[PDB]
Amino acid sequence: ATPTEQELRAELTGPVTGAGRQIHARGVWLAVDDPAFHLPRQGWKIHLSARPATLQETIRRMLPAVLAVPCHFKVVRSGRHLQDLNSANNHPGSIGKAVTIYPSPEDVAPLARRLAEDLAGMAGPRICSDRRVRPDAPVYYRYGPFHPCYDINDDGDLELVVTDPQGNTHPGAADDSFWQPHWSPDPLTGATPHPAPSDGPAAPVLLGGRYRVVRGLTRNGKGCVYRAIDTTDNRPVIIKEARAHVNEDTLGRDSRLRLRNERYVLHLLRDLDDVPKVIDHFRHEDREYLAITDLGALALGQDVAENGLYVADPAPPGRSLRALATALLELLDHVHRRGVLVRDLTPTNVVLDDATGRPRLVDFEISHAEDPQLYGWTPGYSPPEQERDEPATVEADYYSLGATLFYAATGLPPTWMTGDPGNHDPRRAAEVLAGRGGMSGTILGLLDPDPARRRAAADDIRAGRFTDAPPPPPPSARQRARRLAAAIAHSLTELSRHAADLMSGKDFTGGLVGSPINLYRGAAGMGMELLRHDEPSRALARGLAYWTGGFRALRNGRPGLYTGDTGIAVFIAEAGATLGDETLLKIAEPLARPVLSRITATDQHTGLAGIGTGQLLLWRLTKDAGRLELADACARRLLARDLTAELQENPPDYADCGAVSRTLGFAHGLAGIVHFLRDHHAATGETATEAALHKGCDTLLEHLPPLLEAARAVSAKPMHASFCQGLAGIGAALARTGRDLGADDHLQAAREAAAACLELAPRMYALTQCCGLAGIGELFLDLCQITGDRTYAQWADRIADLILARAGGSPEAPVFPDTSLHGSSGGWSIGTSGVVSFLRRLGDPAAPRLWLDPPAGTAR
Amino acid sequence: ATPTEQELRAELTGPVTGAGRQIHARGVWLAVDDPAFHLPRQGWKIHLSARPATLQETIRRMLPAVLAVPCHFKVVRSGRHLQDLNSANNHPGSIGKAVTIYPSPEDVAPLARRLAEDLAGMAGPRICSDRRVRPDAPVYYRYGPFHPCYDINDDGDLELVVTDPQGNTHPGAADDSFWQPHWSPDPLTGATPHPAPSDGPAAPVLLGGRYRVVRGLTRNGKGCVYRAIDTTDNRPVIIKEARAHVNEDTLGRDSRLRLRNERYVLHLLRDLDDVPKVIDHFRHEDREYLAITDLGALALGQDVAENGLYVADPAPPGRSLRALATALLELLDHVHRRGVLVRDLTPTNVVLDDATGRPRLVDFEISHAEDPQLYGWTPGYSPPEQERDEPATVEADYYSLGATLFYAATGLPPTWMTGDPGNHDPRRAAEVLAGRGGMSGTILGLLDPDPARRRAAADDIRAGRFTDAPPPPPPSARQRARRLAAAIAHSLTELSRHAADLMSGKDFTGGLVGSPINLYRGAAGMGMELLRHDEPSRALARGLAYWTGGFRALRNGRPGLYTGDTGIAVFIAEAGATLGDETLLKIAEPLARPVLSRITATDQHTGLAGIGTGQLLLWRLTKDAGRLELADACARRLLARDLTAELQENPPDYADCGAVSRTLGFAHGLAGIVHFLRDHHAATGETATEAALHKGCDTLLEHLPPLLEAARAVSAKPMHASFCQGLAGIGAALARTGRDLGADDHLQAAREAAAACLELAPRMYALTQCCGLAGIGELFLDLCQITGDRTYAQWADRIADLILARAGGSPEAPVFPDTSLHGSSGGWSIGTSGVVSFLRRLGDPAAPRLWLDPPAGT
Amino acid sequence: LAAIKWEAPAH
Amino acid sequence: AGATNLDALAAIKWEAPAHQ
Ligand SMILES: Nc1ncnc2c1ncn2[C@@H]1O[C@H](COP(=O)(O)OP(=O)(O)NP(=O)(O)O)[C@@H](O)[C@H]1O
Ligand SMILES: Nc1ncnc2c1ncn2[C@@H]1O[C@H](COP(=O)(O)OP(=O)(O)NP(=O)(O)O)[C@@H](O)[C@H]1O
Ligand SMILES: [Mg+2]
Ligand SMILES: [Mg+2]
Repeated sequence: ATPTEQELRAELTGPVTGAGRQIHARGVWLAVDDPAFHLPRQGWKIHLSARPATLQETIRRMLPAVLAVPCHFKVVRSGRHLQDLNSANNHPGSIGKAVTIYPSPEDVAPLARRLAEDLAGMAGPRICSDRRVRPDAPVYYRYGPFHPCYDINDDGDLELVVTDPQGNTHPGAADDSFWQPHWSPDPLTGATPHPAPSDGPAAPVLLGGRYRVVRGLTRNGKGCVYRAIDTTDNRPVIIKEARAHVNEDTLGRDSRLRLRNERYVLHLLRDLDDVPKVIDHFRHEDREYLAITDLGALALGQDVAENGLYVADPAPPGRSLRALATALLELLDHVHRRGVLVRDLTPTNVVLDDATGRPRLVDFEISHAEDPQLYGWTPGYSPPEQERDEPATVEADYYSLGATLFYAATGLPPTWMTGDPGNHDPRRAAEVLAGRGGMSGTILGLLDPDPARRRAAADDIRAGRFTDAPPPPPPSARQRARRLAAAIAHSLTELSRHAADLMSGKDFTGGLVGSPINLYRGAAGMGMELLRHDEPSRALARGLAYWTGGFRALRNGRPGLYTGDTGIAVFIAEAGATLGDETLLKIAEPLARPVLSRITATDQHTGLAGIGTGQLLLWRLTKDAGRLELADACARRLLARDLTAELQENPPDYADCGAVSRTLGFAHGLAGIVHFLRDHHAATGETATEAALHKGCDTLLEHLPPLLEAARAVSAKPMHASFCQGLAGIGAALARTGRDLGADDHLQAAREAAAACLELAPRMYALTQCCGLAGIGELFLDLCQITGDRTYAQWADRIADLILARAGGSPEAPVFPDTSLHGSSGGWSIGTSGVVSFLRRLGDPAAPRLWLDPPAGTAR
Repeated sequence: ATPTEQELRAELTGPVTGAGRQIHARGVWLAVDDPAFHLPRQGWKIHLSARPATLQETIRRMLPAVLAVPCHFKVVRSGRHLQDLNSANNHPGSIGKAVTIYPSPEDVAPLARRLAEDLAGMAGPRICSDRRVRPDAPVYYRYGPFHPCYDINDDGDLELVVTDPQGNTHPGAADDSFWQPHWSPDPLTGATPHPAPSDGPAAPVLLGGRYRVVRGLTRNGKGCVYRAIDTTDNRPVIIKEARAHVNEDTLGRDSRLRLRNERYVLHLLRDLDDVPKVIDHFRHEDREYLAITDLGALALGQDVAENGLYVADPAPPGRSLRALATALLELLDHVHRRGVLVRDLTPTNVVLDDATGRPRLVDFEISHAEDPQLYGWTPGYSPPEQERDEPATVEADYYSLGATLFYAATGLPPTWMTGDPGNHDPRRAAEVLAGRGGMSGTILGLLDPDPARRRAAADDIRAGRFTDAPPPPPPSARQRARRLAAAIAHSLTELSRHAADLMSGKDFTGGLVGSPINLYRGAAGMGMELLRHDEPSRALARGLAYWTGGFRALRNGRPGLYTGDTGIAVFIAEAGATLGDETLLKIAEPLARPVLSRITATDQHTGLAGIGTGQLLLWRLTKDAGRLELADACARRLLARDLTAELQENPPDYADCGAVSRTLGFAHGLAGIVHFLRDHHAATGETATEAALHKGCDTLLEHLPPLLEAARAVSAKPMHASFCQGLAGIGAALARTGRDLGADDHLQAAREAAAACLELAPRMYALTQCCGLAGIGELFLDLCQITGDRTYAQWADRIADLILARAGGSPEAPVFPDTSLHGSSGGWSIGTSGVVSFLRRLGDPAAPRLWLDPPAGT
Repeated sequence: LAAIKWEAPAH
Repeated sequence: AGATNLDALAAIKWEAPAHQ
């Protein structure tokens, strides 16, 4: 049926006035409120699952029970709304929560049972976040908040929480997992959380079903597909999962039927050796499972990550791009000849052989056999025609092959952003794929928007006549500088937009999302950068400063510099100062003044080190003796326990996803502490801090060479060069300890780190300050400032060329993507604000680096 | 006797570093923090009471136990801090809270019992707001918040609260009595019984002397004074209470010692029948009580309230200022003959008799007997010397008498602002007093700075006929306009000050915080007023607007226009519009959009009527159709009910002035509803609203005559003329209805209302828009603009002069009292911004009244 | 000053 | 519709596993 607001409204407006509970809709809900029922702030709520046609029938079936008691409740706006809400794509844990019912605690226990028996036989998804009453009915229940209350986490972000009897917040958040609280019971059946042993040995119990053992392998949504072992064979198997009524089409085709389409296509491809075999298909209760064969250990995504790029003609044996193209199109030709379209050939759906490393196709979820056609596409890799569910064509497959080869040749996907008309411009891909891989023009033709050109390129491929096309640089700065100017202009307007969206409250919509104030994500960093610009941007900065000052008032917070209050105070004070606004200075005066004996954290991101640096920035701003006093307290409390943290990682193994950062990095490791103690020694010249400075710098140099060799490996990853986590942060710290302590050793270490970063640049995923190109370029032009080499200037220019070549919306309107890749945001560390910071200093190298160098003249 | 902060700091820092805890000092507390203890957000805390003399040893016996178990605790910073704290003039709810301890629930009851025995026999101010462990020890405990969590109340104000297992807020009122949470058990008893059991009692009483208290004549300060029936004699009497160690003087002098001072002074005045006589003096535990003959009901203050003023001798029988003056002075001289200086001779200490010889004095607590005098002074009536605690003087008493008169003759006390040098300037008093009363010059002589003049004027009274002085005349007009300019300028900069204090959080401390955002008192009103001025003030308004947008995000609200979000949205939107700021408009775009399916109030202040007026303002600003739709919803919801039938059913039930407001007045009753309905009909012109308007306007004109009867009467209470509750609001609604409906009888109602107001203006207890002169003058220039008269212009200018002459501070740098006579604030309805709105419109007649009229620029 | 009268009383 | 799920069996499914 997929009904609209009107049908649901009618069926409601009936009985609703029968008990006189006036109705209204907000966001996505249509809610009715009993006047005799006072809705509490949290408790046990009832979720009814359903789907469109079952939604209309569900409304009708449920009214009898719900109006029999005093309670409040909300209903979904429409079946299109319930379709998005039942799609895995956006929120995986809020699928099936079609109707929510809030009654009084005693009333819950019976009401749930009555609703069950009266909805017995109604069908809908399973709500993973709730317990269920009976397996014949679509009735579930949870403990959670009824009003959207938020408390702040150690990250600085705002989280939905429920409150315990001692007033302590608890993320009542729906984590696709139900947890009952210790204080209240469980209205239908009393219960408790943890077993008799307390802080004693624990052994989690996980096991397979009929005759398959499992091992993870996918995040969320339609189905957690699993790697497995076949006990009656002990062969390795792969198990695809489908959850009933998830991803239900406008024709009533749900994920299970996608799985059946996949089984059917696999049967139609039964005689191909590079396609999975279907072994078994079984359902359990309400979950369908398709058991196919294991076809290699690594996808192309993972393989290009850990085994390097696919390069022109020769290069290492496995890594020949032309070999890859030929094999892929041979296989694709086989599939097409069998009357099947892949529709979704992407680096994650090609598995290379464990021995020969030859491509094999998997995931035929949306593949085409007969002409009903399944909707579905993969951002950036699927052609736009597929975004607009147009008739599948062979040339669609050719396009996605071109994109898969693009990734194999560069290690990142073709830039695609939600809502950007430029998404599929081939010149845009040209700028990133800078002639590399040998064949380039051929793969650019595979991505050409004219389908005939894709056919011609695939012809080139089958013939063996590949096209090797190159890219050109930028006119002796004049046009490069014109491009930078326009980049900054449009980014500024985009920032006005993001700032308005922040202060108007839009993104607060997300349950469990965002930090509106701090430096890392919120207004503080945004406005700090906005200050360095024209009078409109400075007006927006003053606005953001007052906004943050008020928002911070009378709510709980954290003391961090990147997560918390110290950065907020630095921003507000700095804005007051440069604007000449004494009331902003008054507002900042009481802000970042923590206990410090409570803070156990010692890193730049959230504790002591970053707090100390921020307090020194404030002192240099305000000549406030309390601020220097706090910075000195930071150094003093940081020298107490150096030894233990070095030697506390023995059971965790190497891979160093956490270890490289949490031990050495600037954000979380001792590079930032080195940076702070250097700052403090400059400010004061204390004799004790100097010793620790030498100790930490020496240990940094001690451990650096392995990291440098790691970054220069094929196996190397962006993490290695990042400012937050890897080499860029360490280099930025050492560039300054050298200078200030007159150490040649330190500056040389910085130079080597800088160069490793230079080589990792193009492979970097994000463009942002914490995780991407801007942090690198910042180290580069830092070194420029310290050691007028001007070769570092050229390096930074390369970084900027990359950043710009990875923007959307063409040059006149760049818009730079988030850590989310597909959209932009205005945050500083993870978004466009920091990118602007870098692009700004590129023309003002004398200006200090933000949050690392102190305020200065000719730099505002 | 009183330790230093360093003696305390030594005593503490010793052991505290022994358990690894760290000291940090904030406010008036020295807080020691155990790093291994995680402080929950609410629960059972323990208070220890002590005195400067005993705080040092209290810490001593305390540290063992507190440092044994994991917990957090705070100690008052020094001995002078504890003196402030045990004085009732400071925080009456925080007397005795010398040491506060936050431990783990598991450890509360034990930790409490131990400390109790470990103290024991030590003495301190009992804590009414807590329960008590043992009646020989100074240990107490209560359930309250440990961190300032603030929720919004129906007034728009913020109050501390704790949260129940269902997440519901509950004011953890520390001031009020002890409070039992229904969800947690008393750690010591082990049960959970509430005290709402026996609130039914008509009385309980049963004093130590077996005295039956019936009602209490105030509870403020160290002690509470009660009305007693008596059981032996069964003749009515007054009983004053003293609480131990509350108000400890620097010499160790207690409230009980002050009560014994009273007993002694009364003993010395036994032969006079105009003194209460001692009758009884008893105690039990550490609460003391003194019982004296009841002289009468209604004090002089109340007398000038419920009856009238005292005027020139040929006046009503009760009313003779010279009679009151001379009677007071004969009684006073009798008292002087015995020494015994009164020191607190104030309208509240003169109780009137049914006889012609009315004046009688009833409280000589801080009176003179021996040379070690007691400190204490009542603002405005006491002389400056007494604030500085100069030795007891007969001339000081003459000053206080000259102020008691002055009040009797003007109905209000002399303007006196904490921190104001001008405080006792006698010519400033001359302005408030325009020569009304017989002994005008004598009243001013008793208030002179030189005690010789006071002595001479008292002797002049005694000698026979009194000095009759004419007003200080204003010989200038243009210079008055200069004074107006000065007032506005200085109030603007003073606003800047209040705004800075607001946004930096300075005043957020307290178990109740005034709304920092809304129109009535928070930012919205401040900024709305600041918008009408020049660019420094417009800039501050922009800052306030963004600050409000930020503060408002992700916290509780209320939909109000005056208390809540609708006025907030009006302000943010208007600031965006005038400043040319589009992001302010985007910040306002989603703000005031409540469900009207809830909202059970019909009211300009917090209900459908005010929501509607505000949404019409928003609409006219933003041209947003949802805003008009919300106005329509408000009107439809109003029309669905038949309030007027219930008015015509039972009209004058529970009739007193306060009752008038809830029915007819603009703030809470029909006048504001009518204002909204007229606005809706103006916006749309639908028939249903015009019918409703006619019904309501008629229902108003029907009941106006009795209200005008009371407003012209002897009693003449101020609430009758106030804008929020009485004639200024009704008249302001009807000026506009009679304008837009071309109904001249409406205009006539407004004119007569304005007249009544103008008669009550001088006696009004405030300069502010809600409860004082500002609303009156606002009505006056309403009528000027509507009815090109200009006689209303003169009326408004008069009100302006009255506000000015009752202002604090200098002439070129004035500050205005708020609802609390010795204080200044930026609240619009209750403070300085509203005063500014009026003083501004006085110079721009054809400019709109804020919130009452729509805006128009070009 | 001096003196006070103590009678058992009620709470 | 010869592509059917096949007999329902008793499922032991409890929680998430691994991290890939
Ligand atoms: N036959 C196979 N051999 C080897 N690896 C496989 C095989 N099937 C799946 N995989 C791996 O496990 C993942 C399974 O997910 P996949 O089959 O692509 O469906 P999916 O994750 O749901 N993508 P989609 O169907 O578009 O939502 C793939 O990304 C591969 O990494
Ligand atoms: N005999 C009495 N007859 C009538 N009222 C009395 C009598 N004795 C006391 N009062 C009351 O005393 C009040 C004036 O203050 P009082 O109750 O004496 O204590 P107080 O306010 O604490 N004086 P002070 O300590 O100087 O501030 C008036 O409101 C009277 O009602
Ligand atoms: Mg896949
Ligand atoms: Mg008194």
